[PDB]
Amino acid sequence: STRPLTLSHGSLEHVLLVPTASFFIASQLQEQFNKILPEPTEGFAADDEPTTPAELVGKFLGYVSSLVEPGQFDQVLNLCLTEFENCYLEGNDIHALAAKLLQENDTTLVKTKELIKNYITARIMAKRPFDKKSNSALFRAVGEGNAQLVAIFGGQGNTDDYFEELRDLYQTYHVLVGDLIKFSAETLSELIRTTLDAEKVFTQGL
Repeated sequence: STRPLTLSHGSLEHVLLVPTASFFIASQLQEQFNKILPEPTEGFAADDEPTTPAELVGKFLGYVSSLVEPGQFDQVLNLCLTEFENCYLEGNDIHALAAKLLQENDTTLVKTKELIKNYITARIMAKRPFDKKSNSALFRAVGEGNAQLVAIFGGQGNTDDYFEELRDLYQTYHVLVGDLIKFSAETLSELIRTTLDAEKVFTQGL
């Protein structure tokens, strides 16, 4: 027993087979989701505006995840996340789907990043961590000895605006690297405090 709940923004649409038990919750969530969503434009150029059904389902996932606290919307979050995985991931990873959207479809980089953020955020709010060993081709090749992997870490001079990379990491992968970023800032502040004259070097703090 399921029912089709249609969530859409202009021409793009996607229908969810929600169980009748929580369809009412899902429907009020759809209502509020559209109450927050901006109006369709011609071509989907505005920011915070989906361009593909994948992007819209991702944004719905992000909104529902923002509502769930680590529980009433947890089941609907799990259901729509499962629908997204079944339909758009094709048993592939979120970044593969993102690259496909960027290349084939008329998707921009910020829309790709926020779609990825919404998917991962939904995964961690739905009690669905990435604790399963990924079957990525490169690492399967490494495991069977076909490929050899060397990590190289960059340094200075690569870019004049390295901080936007840290920023985009903190936004796109907030729930993932949030502990790392908070820890790094904590020990950096502690080192500044315990260093003799570090504050002089850090005029605007750290």
